[PDB]
Amino acid sequence: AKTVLRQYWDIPEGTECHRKTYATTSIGGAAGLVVSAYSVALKTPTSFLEGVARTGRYTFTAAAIGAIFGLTSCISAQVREKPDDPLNYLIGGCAGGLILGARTRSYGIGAAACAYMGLTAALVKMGQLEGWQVFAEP
Amino acid sequence: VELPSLEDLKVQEVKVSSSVLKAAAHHYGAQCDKPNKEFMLCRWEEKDPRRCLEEGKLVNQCALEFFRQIKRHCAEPFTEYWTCIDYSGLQLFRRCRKQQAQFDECVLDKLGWVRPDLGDLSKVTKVKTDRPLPENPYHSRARPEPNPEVEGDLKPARHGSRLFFWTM
Amino acid sequence: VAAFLKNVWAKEPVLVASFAIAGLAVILPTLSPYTKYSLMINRATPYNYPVPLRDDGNMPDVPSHPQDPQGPSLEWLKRL
Amino acid sequence: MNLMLALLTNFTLATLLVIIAFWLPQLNVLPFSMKFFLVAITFLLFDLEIALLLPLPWASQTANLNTMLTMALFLIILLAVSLAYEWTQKGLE
Amino acid sequence: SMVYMNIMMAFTVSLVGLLMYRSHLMSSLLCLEGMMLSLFVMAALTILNSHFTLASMMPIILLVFAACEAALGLSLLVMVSNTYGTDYVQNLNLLQ
Amino acid sequence: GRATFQFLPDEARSLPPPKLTDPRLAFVGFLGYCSGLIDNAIRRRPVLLAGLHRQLLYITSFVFVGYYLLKRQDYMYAVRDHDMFSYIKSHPEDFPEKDKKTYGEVFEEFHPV
Amino acid sequence: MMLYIVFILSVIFVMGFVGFSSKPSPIYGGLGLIVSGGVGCGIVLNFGGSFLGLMVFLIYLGGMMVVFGYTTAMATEQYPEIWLSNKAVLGAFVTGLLMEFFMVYYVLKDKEVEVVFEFNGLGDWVIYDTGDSGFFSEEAMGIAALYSYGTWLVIVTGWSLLIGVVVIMEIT
Amino acid sequence: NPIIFIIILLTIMLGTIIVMISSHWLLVWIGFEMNMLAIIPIMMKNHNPRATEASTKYFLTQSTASMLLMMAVIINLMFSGQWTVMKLFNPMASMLMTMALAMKLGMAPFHFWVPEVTQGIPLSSGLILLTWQKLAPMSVLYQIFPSINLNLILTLSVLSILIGGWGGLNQTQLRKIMAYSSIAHMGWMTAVLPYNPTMTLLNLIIYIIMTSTMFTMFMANSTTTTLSLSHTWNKTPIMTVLILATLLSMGGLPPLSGFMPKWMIIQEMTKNNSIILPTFMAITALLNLYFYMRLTYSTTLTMFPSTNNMKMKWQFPLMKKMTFLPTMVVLSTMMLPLTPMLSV
Amino acid sequence: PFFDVQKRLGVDLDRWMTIQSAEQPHKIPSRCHAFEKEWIECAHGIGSIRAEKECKIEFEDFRECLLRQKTMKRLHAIRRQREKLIKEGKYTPPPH
Repeated sequence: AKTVLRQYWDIPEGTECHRKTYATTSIGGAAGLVVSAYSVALKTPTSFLEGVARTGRYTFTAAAIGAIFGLTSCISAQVREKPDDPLNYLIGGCAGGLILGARTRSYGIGAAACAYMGLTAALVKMGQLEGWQVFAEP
Repeated sequence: VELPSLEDLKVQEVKVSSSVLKAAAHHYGAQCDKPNKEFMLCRWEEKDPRRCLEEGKLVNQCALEFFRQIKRHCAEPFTEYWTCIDYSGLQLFRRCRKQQAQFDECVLDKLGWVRPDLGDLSKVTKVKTDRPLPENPYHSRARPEPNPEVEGDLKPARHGSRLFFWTM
Repeated sequence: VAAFLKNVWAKEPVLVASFAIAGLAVILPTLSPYTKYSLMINRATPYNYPVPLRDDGNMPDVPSHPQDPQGPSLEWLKRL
Repeated sequence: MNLMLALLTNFTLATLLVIIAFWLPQLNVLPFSMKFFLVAITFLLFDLEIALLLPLPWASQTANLNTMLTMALFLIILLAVSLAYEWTQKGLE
Repeated sequence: SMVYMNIMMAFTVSLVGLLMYRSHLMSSLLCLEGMMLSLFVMAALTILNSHFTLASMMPIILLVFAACEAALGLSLLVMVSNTYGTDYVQNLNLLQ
Repeated sequence: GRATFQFLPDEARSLPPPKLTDPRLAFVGFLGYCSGLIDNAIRRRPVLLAGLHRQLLYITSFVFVGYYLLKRQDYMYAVRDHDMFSYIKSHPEDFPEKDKKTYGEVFEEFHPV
Repeated sequence: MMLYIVFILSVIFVMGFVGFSSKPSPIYGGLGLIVSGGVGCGIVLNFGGSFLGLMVFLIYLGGMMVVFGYTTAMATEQYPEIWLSNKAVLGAFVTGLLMEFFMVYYVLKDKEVEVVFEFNGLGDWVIYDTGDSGFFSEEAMGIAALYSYGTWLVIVTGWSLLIGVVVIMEIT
Repeated sequence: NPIIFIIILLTIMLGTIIVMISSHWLLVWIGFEMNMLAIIPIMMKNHNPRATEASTKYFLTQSTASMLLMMAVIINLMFSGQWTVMKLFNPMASMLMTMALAMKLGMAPFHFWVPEVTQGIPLSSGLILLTWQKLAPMSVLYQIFPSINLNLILTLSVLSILIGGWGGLNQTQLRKIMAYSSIAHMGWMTAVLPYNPTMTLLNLIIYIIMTSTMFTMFMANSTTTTLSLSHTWNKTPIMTVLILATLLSMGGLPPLSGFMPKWMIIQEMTKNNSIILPTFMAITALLNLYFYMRLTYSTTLTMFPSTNNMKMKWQFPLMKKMTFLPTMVVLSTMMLPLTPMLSV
Repeated sequence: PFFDVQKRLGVDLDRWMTIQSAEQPHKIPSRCHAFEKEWIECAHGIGSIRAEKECKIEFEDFRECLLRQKTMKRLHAIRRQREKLIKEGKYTPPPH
C-alpha cells in the first residue's frame, strides 16, 4: 500500500536504523509474494504441498535483499557525514545485489549483480531531490 | 424540523364501513365541490402537507352533516342498497342494479339531488383565489451563475498552425 | 399463374390458408372507421385524479361546477 | 400467509407415501445423434421470442395505438422469417 | 442493507478457476449461466423498490441475451464432442 | 464546439479560402501520381506508363479530397484562436502586465573564463 | 412466517451456488440451479414485483435448463457419480461455507462490530420501505412492459435474435 | 452461403455503430454483445477442428469480457441512478470498468488471448476483422475518461509494450509476429488518454492503415517465415521491395510516416512535465524494430529459393484498394501539418 | 467516439430511459423524484469540471436519499439509547 511508502521517506532519514530496515524489509518481504503467485499457476503442477513451485525460496531471496536494502543505507548514512547522498546511498546497491550473486552462483549472473543494481539505487534519492514526478497532473 | 401538536387532531372521523362508504360514492362529491378542489390545490400545487392541514377537516366536516342529512330524510332504501352489495365479491355495480332505482327514486325527489352519469370525475376546473400562491418554491436556492461566452470575430490563424516549423 | 393458386390448393392446403390469414389482417385496420373509436375510448379512460388549476383573471372556460356544460363531450358512448 | 403452508402439506404427503412404498414395507433381508439435438436448440429460440411476445394484454389499455400495432406485428414477422430459412433444412425430424 | 451484501457474495460464483477448469467442461459453462440470475435479481432489487417503472424492460431484455449468449457456446461444445465424444478441457493441441 | 455532427459548419464562411496552387495541394496528388504507377507495377503491366484512365483519376481523387480537407483545417486553428483571445482579454490577473527594464539592472552571474 | 422470512431465503440462495461451485459431476449441477433460481424467484416475488420474476421459471428454469439438461447425455457418455462420494469434490466445499455464516456472525450480532462492518442493521421493516399505499392502476410494475417509447430496443433485439438462428442454422 | 456471408459481415459494423451511437448503458451492453455473437462463424467456414479449438478459447474469454461490464453498470444504478454515459461516481466501479474492458483490447495481462486465437486459424484472408475489436472499446474510453484512478491505466500501458517487445524474438509464425506488436500500439494510445484524449485516434488511424497493408501483402502466398524466401525469385520480385517499405516504417523511423504519432506523442506528453515515462517507452520502441530487421533480412537478400517449380502463369488476386494504401503509409510525414485539426 | 447522429436529425434513439424523472407513462413518480428535479437544475450550463467543486451539495442529499444511510445509522443507535435499559423500566409509550 501507499501507507508503507508514506512511512518511508518521512521519519528515519538515515537515522533510527533499528526501524529503518524494519520499514524497508516489508517491501522486500512483499515483493517475492507476487512472483510466488505466478510460479505455481504459470509453472506446472507442483508436488502435493502446493505451494511447492519449481525452484522455491523466492520469498527467501526477496526478504533478505530488502532487509539489507535499508540496512546498508542507515549504517552508511549514519557513519560517513549524516546526510543521505547519491554517493552515500550508492553503496546499498552493490552488496544487496550480491545475495542474488551468492545464491544462484556467480561469474555471469552475480558479476552483473553489483553492476546494474547500484545505478538504479542512486537515482531514487536523486529523484526526490530535484522534484521529479513519475505520475504528474496539471 | 417542527410538527404541530396533539391538538388539531381527534376530529370526527367518519367511522363507517368500506361498503357503505362505496355505497353512495357518486352523489357524495358531486355536489359539495367547495373545499375539496381547494384542498387539491393545497396538496398538488403546494406540497408539504403541514402548511396544509386545515381544510382536511373542512371537507371532513361537510361529510359529517352529509350522512346526517341522508339519515334524517331517506335512509330505508339506502340501508337495503348497501345490504346487497355487502354480499361480497369484487363489489360489482351490476348485481345491485335492481335496487338502485328504489334508492334513486327519492334522492332527486325527497331532498332533490342529481344523478351524475358521466360528467363527474373529469373536466379539470379552476376554483377561486383564496390564499397566496406559493411563489419562490420549496427551496429554490440558486441557479447558480453560468460562465461567460465569446462572440468575437472569426479571423484566420495569426501566422498559420504554429506547430514546430510549419510556415503555412 | 392463374392455375398456380389451383395447383397448390389441391397440393398443400395448409399454408395456403395461412397466407390468407396473413392477408385480410394487415389491410383492414387501415380501412374501416370503427378504428379511431378505439383511440377515443382508450384515451378517455380516467386512471388518475384530474387536479384543478388556479384562476387569475381569465377564466377562458370551465368554472368550478362539474355538472355544467363546460368541458368536452365523451357522453356519445352512453348514447351509443 | 399460507402459500408457504399451502404446499408444505402437499410435498410432505408425497415423501411420506414412498416410505410405505419403497421403504419399510419392503425389507429385503450413450451414442451421439445430431438429429436428436438440433430440435432442442431450435425450440429455445422460439421459446425466447414468445416471452417478448408475452406482454400483450397490458399493452392495449395504452396511448396512441399504431405504435403498439405495427411493432407487435413485427415480432411475429421475425418469428416467421426465422422459420423459412430454417425451413430450407430441417433434417430427418 | 444486508440483502445487498447477500446477494453480492453470490456474484462470486464466477470464480475463474472454476469457470474454465477443470474437465467435465459442462461444469465450467454451468456457472456462466449461473453467473446470470445473480445479476437479474440484483438489478431487479433496486429497480423495483425505487419505483422507476421504465427500467422494468432492462432485466427482461437482459435474460433475452443471457440465454442467447448461452445458446452459442453450448453448440460449440457439441462440435468439440462431435469428433471426440467427451469434453475433457485438458484436451490441448493448438499452443501459443 | 457547438452544433455537432458537422463536417464543417456554416460558421466557416469567413475563410479566405485555403485556395489552390499551394505546394500542399500540389503535393496531395503528387504522391497519387506515384500511386497509380504502383498499381501498374503490381499486376505486371509491364509498361509503367500505362493506359491513361488508370494513369489518371488517382490525380482527380486526391486533389478534390485535399482541397475539401484543408477547408476545416485552417478553420480549426481559427476557431482555436477565436476562443483564446477572449479568455486572454478577460482575467487581467491571470495575464500580468509586466514591466520592461533595460540592460542596466541585470547583474547576471557573471561567469568568465 | 416470521419477520425475517425474506432475508432467510437469501442466505439459502447463497448456498445453492456453492453446491455446484467445485465439480458436482455435472448432472447434479442442474439440481443446484433449480433449487437456487426458484428461491431466487422467491426473492423477486417480494417488494411489489410479481410478474417479472415468474417468467424466469418459464424462459430460463423451464427454458434454458431443459436444453442444459438435454446435454450431458448427448455428451459426457462416461460413468457419472454422486458428488461428495470422492475426495476431489469435497476439498473446498466447506471453506466458503464457513464464511457465509461468518459474514452474518458479526455484521450485527455484537453491539458495534465495528464501523464499516456494522453499517447495515438486520431487519426489521426498513428492508421493505414501501409506504405509503398506491393506486388502482397496476402493481406497478404492472404497467411495466410497454410498446410505447421503447421501440428502438425491440427492432434491434429482435433482429439480433434472427441472426442467432442463422449461425446455428449453419455449422450444426 | 454467399448471400449471408455478406449479411454476417454486415452486422459486425452494425454492432460498433450502436456502441458509438447511444447515450445509454444498456444499448452499449447490447452493442458489443451482438458483435461477440457475429464473429464466430467467420472463424469456422472450412469446419476444421483447430478452428473450433480456437474460437471456443476466444469465446469464453469475451463472454466474461461482456458479463463483467454489467456488474459495473448496476453500481451507478445503486449510486445516483443516472444512465448518461459519464463519470461512474465510484472508484470501486471505475476499477471494475477499465480492467474488464481491457480484455477486449487485450493488454499485457490476458496474454494468450491474442496469439493462441490468431495462430491456428486457417483464414489468413482476414482476421483483419480484429481491428474492429480494436476500434469499438476505444469509442467508450473517450467518454469514460474524466473518472479513472490514473495509475491503473498507465500501469497496463507500461507493461503493454514491455511484453510485446519481447514476444517475437521467439517466433517464426508471421501471424504470431503480427499477433504480437498489436499489443505495442495499444499501449501507446492508452498512455496518451489521461493527457488530451484527442490525438489518441491519430495513433488509432495510423495503426489501421499499416496493418491493412500488412496482411494484403501477406495474401500473396506466405504464411510461414521461410515461405517468405520463395517468392522473390518465384512469385514476384516487385513485392520484395514493397514489403521492405512497410516493415521499416512501422518500426517508426522519421523519414517515413510511421514515426509521425510518436513525434507528436511527446509534444503532448511533455509540457505536462512527465519526463521519465516517455523516455522509458521510446527506448523500448527501439526493440520494436528488431522484429522487422531479422525478418526483412530473409525476404530481401535471396536466401536460397529452392524447390524448382516455376510460375509461368499470371496472377489474379483481389488487391482491393491495395496500391493506394502505402502512399499515406510512407510519404505522409510531411503531409500532416494538422492531422490534429480535422480529427480533433 | 460519440458522433451523436440524433442531435442533427431530430429523432431520439431512446433518450427517455435515461434519468429517474423523464416520462412516467401515467404520471407516477419515484421516491427520490423531488431531488432529480433539483440536482439537474444546479449544473446544466456547467462543464462538469467545476461541478464536482461548485454544486457539491444537492448531490449529497440526493445520494443519501437513495440509501437513507445515516438515517439508518441514527435509527439503529436508538436500540442502544433505549433497549439496553430493558429491565430498567421505560416502557414508553403505553398502548395505544
